[PDB]
Amino acid sequence: KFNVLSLFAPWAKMDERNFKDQEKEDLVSITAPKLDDGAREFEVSSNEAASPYNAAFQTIFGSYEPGMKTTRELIDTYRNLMNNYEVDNAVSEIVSDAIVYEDDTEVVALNLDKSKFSPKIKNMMLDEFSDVLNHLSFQRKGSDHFRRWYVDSRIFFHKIIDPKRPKEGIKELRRLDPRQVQYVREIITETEAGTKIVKGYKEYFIYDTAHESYACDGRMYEAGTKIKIPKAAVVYAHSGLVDCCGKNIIGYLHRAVKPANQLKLLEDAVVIYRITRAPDRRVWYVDTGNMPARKAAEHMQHVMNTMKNRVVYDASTGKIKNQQHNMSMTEDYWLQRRDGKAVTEVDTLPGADNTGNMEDIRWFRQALYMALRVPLSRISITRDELTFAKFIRELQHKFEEVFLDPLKTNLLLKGIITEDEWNDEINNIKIEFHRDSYFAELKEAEILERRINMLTMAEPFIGKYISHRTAMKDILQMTDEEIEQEAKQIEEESK
Amino acid sequence: MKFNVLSLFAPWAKMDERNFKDQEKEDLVSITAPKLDDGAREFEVSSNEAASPYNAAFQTIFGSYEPGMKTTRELIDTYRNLMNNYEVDNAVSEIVSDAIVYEDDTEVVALNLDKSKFSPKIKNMMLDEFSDVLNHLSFQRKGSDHFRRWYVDSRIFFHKIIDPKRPKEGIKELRRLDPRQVQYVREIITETEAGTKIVKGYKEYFIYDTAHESYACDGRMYEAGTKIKIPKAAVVYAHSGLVDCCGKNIIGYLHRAVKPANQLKLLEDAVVIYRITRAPDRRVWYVDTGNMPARKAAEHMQHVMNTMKNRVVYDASTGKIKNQQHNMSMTEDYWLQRRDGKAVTEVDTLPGADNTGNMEDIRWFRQALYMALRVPLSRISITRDELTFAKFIRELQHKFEEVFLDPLKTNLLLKGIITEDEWNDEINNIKIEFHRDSYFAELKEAEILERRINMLTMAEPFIGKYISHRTAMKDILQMTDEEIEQEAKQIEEESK
Amino acid sequence: KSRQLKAAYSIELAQDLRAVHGMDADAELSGILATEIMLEINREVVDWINYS
Amino acid sequence: LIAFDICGVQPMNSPTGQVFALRAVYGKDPVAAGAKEAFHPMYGPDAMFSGQ
Amino acid sequence: GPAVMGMVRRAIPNLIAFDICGVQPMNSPTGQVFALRAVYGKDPVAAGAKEAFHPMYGPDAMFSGQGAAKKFPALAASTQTTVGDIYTHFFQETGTVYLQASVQVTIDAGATDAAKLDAEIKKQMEAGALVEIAEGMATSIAELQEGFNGSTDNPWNEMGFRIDKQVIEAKSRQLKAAYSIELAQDLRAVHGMDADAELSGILATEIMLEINREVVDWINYSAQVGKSGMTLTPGSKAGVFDFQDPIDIRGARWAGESFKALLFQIDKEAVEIARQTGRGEGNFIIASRNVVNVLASVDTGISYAAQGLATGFSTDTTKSVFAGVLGGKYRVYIDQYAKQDYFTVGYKGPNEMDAGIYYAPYVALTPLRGSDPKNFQPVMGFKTRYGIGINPFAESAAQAPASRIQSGMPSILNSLGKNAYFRRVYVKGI
Amino acid sequence: AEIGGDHGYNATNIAAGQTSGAVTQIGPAVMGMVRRAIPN
Repeated sequence: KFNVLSLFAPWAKMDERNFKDQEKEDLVSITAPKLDDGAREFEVSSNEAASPYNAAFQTIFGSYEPGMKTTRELIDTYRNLMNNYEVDNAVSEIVSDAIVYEDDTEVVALNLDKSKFSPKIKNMMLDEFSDVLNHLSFQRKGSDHFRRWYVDSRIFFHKIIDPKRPKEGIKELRRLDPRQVQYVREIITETEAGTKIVKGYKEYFIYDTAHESYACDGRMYEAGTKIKIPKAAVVYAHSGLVDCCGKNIIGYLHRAVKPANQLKLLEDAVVIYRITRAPDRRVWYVDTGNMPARKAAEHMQHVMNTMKNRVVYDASTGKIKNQQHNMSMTEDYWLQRRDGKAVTEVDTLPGADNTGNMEDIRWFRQALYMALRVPLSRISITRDELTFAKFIRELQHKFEEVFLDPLKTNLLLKGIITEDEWNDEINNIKIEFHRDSYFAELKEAEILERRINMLTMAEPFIGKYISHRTAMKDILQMTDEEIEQEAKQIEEESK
Repeated sequence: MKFNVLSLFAPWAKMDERNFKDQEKEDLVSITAPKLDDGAREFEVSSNEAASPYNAAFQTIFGSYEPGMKTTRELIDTYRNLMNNYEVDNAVSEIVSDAIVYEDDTEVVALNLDKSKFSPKIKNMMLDEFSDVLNHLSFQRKGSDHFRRWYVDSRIFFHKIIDPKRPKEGIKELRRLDPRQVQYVREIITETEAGTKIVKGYKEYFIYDTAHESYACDGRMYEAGTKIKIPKAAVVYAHSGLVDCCGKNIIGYLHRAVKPANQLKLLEDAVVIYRITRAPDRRVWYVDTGNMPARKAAEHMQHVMNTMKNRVVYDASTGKIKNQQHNMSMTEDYWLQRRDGKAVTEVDTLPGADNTGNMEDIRWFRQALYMALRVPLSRISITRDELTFAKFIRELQHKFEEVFLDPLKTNLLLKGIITEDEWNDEINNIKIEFHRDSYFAELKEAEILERRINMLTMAEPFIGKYISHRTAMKDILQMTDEEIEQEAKQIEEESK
Repeated sequence: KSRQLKAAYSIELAQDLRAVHGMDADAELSGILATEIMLEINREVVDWINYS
Repeated sequence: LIAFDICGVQPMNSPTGQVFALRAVYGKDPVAAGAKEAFHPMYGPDAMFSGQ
Repeated sequence: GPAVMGMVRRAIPNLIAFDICGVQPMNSPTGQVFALRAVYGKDPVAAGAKEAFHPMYGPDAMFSGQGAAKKFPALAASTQTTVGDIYTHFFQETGTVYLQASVQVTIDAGATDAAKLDAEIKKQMEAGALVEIAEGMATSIAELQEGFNGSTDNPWNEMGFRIDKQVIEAKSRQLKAAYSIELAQDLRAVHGMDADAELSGILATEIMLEINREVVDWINYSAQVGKSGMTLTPGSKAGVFDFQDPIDIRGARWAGESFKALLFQIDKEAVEIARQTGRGEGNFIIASRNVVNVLASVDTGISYAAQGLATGFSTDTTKSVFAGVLGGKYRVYIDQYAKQDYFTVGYKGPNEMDAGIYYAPYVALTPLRGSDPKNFQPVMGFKTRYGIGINPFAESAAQAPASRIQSGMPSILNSLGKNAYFRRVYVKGI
Repeated sequence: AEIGGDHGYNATNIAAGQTSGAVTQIGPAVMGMVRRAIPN
């Protein structure tokens, strides 16, 4: 091809190299897609005398595009769930715990405590990492980036390169708009009774242009075409959450969508029951029996436009509009009827009765609240708190790719580091982060108190049953080195 | 190998063929029922098989699929349908979390060769191979997902690979198989005087055969396609030993929760509609318009209908009543005219969404469900349920563990580090250990010690009379004699 | 407006094609028909452009 | 083939669907003999209509 | 439920599978087998070409020898021999024989068919008039072979071989059930039947039974008839073994000694088969249940005499069809559907291509399911395709086929009553 | 219809892969070959 989309020429080269590496792999005799999550794969089967990929093309084209449509419905819903009470806070609390940032604290930070080529590289990597965060304006908006990942289920960015001197002119990322990118995988290979090949898949992505106005959807249209761009150009990450099957990725709030809507529906039902029929209610009847409509209509008016009340509540000021004083001792009604029969009379209707016992609405509200992935302690430390800490850590960990990706990209292009080195280093180059230190300190303190309590009880037996070395490692949970260090420090302090 | 069918897997065919023949050589005979304890479906063949090539295998699959695995596929979909709901998925999360522990600055599931082996060099090779299995699976990051899927669908499967150019060092990354696509079987390759009880190497093969031509869920554009027959050696798998009353139609632990999972879902929705319905007002008008064709009567019906209809809604986006300004009247004045001589025209009201609960059955069922999902009752110190779940989990781990033992021996044996005979004698113990939550482990140990200290304290006044200190250490502190000497020796050192 | 085509083929043949060329060719028939229809449409569009 | 490269799609959700359009016209009569559009590209605007 | 007394149905008979024939699993239709025929006379493919090796024919003892120099006069009806000369004759069986004349006599001038001429020659041989003879070639002749020293017309006899082949094709068979919904529903309500599965069973069963029955019939169809020719007792009834006729039992009476007579003939027939195929003594017999009842009641080992109950070999056709092994030597199967009373014997080797009769499955028991929307009644059925064939050389009489190519499938011309691997015996008088 | 067709049971046509329908054949699989035993 002529690479008409010169926009990504350097990224295309990066994908070509990776694609070639896959072609040179021995990953054959594989019936499986070899995939777990992310980009949507399909049988674009080619490079064989059958050309079935044409059906695959036509399927994507002819059916454009329930994948992204569903994605929009889910995201739009996710936002609409977040818009209500409790969901709003659950998200906020989670986002805050995932990224805690305060005066003079630590940010997500690359911890290179594992073997590297040189300390010089360790510093280069950390400096680049800092710039990745600066590119993301992490210190100001890290929370927003995470929130979108959590809520919309995915985060993604466009990487920007020069392109004149692409390994040098490396620029900051452009956070991409949710619902605008389709991630895909193409099985471009075939063999005896179906492919059992490497299936490199390219794993590229396609950007759907859109220009919604006040539409709040692609009301008239989004913006025509979409551009196929090499995967090297996009940073992305997503939750480990899908529909029953496929690459039908969902957000963290998806699990709660059922009860979220049930609760809202129930709440609206409570309100409607309570407001409806609050006013007085009554229908006047008029006996116009054996009269033409031409006359009956006026005889009806003789009561209807005469016994009609004149009262409405002033909700700006709690007064009855134009009613002074405020209330009579009685409402005087009267009626004359043609005969001794209950035809021309007034029949009142049921009012806004009380029902709940708002226990059902509560049962659902409580189930929902917990369904938001939050502790039941909210509206010292228990198993749930520990669980949430693990949860938050995991969320941060999946999200983390958002830094590792642009990090390797820039480091590899500068080369600084090679691809082989990157692959050997990670493995583990984990990015650690600031956690709520208030609570962390409390945790550590309670653990220590317990350790002290155990030692205190042990005390009478130390010189007969439980030695020091043992007590320190078993009761106070000190390492061997820690034990020697504590002894040495004491010897110094003692002088 | 009568024909080189799917030569792609010839290395696996070689492994299975080898094993099949070795089984035939061995006197694995005089057995009444097929020697199959658990796992994949049974099928019988004639003496000297007379049931090959793979086309015969397809006969087996049809008979084993049409009335068989098709049901299994429904069960797999059911587990997903179960998990898709809340008050379900979280039980799984709790189980997965307990099953695989992830902690900072420590290890993850690891091979621990602390029992006799030929040499440390061999042990080190085994430890490296284990690590590569985890590396292949990115287990240290995705282990939770691998396990979760195993638990939830009651089965995990991974396709193994041999180069094959230089097959000696052939194991590379494992590939998870798509759920529902593959059936496994064990055929009885023998016949005698009505009811063979002799040796068969049972084939141990499997066939993949799905198509997106018929959807379980739309949006899918790839599948197995035709019937592909691959040797057992080619895969790694595990499942729980849970089956139905007959056959080999494997189910999960969560199967037990299907009943109440849906009873709860059903009750939840019933409750919602019970209360939502009739929340608005409700009224039916009856109009005495006779002696007219519908084309005329309709005018009179519209006269009333477009006058008495309170053409408003409740704005649920913003809590307001549409066009209702000012906010609320002190009354709603309605009117009707009658044409007959009797008070027949009227408007009836319907009873409304009142509240009759007593909303307690749903609570009972939810509790029953939560329990059904295999959870402790401590959830919405140390107790029996927690100890029980620690046991449930070590069994889940013990079974799951084959996911590592299998590719471990496979690559060790493939390279030649150890032999097959050695593996069988060595395990026994080639155990893989899972990390345990250090926080809770410390607490458990601390309580045990506290009790031990308290009992020692109580014994104290009688040590020089009735209870030797050696004995107290042995029974109260539960120490071995070597441990007692070690503590005495360390104390002597501390004192100096 | 609509379009439609059929395969109308022998099962026995498919059984043998698998044996002969490694081709079940049912997938092939599906691909052929699909290919032809989308191809026929593509041309249709081009001609409407030419016509208009 | 050239699948849709130079064409629109506007896929259906109903067979035999419908499209609409709106023309801006002048002279206070949406439908009239001799009626003209406010902005047709091949015809200049009537600068005197709003003027002398 | 007025005291339902359960129900009955017929049992399904067993099969002899392919225990006594080739199985040739196929992965394609229409396979092929070829063969090499050692041949001599300077043209491997020719009318009159002679094969170097054959189970029923003697070698040309003077081919590399004196026959290289000179032709020998042939024997023919009415001619007179000359004492001391050597005459040649190719017999219908026993092949090339060179006979020196001890006398000057004529041979059956009234002979017509070769069979009559062969018979008189055999008598002259028995009589000592004609004696088997061979010799090498005088060395003084050999000395100038290939035209040396001005000599002519002295080539050496040459040998070579001809490779040719035969092919097969698979024929098929299919059946449907064409059953109804209402019947199946009633059956569910009577016995708890699925009434599709039972039908599936029936159809698949019938197909398998037919195939196996077909193989047996092909065995009977191609087998040669025994108690004939070289295995014939001249005072016998030609192809049939009796118990009521002393000629077949060497005057026996007293079943303990009489029944053994059949075993004797069986060995003779099994041995002749080896003589016909060149591979080995027959190793399997299939016979009427009455024959087997006799075999199972006689001590088949070598002993003075002995008789008892039929306990030596399973005799039922209700559990199996395989009775057991006769003398530890032949696999005994029961022809559960024998039309009269008899028994076929034959030889099958360890080599799947060494069997005479071959079965070669390609497609089998493919189930089919659907329903006809006009009344929505179900349709179900099954399909099989395989093909069978015969051994090149099964006829054995001919040294080679026409045109270097033939169908490997049986036909009347190809094999009825001709197959070297099997022989028929009719049985009467039990 | 897309009938593969069949052979005429004519050995020539079988060997040559000639059929009556849409698809001709590559040719017959080799099932092996025969040589005769040598007399002892």
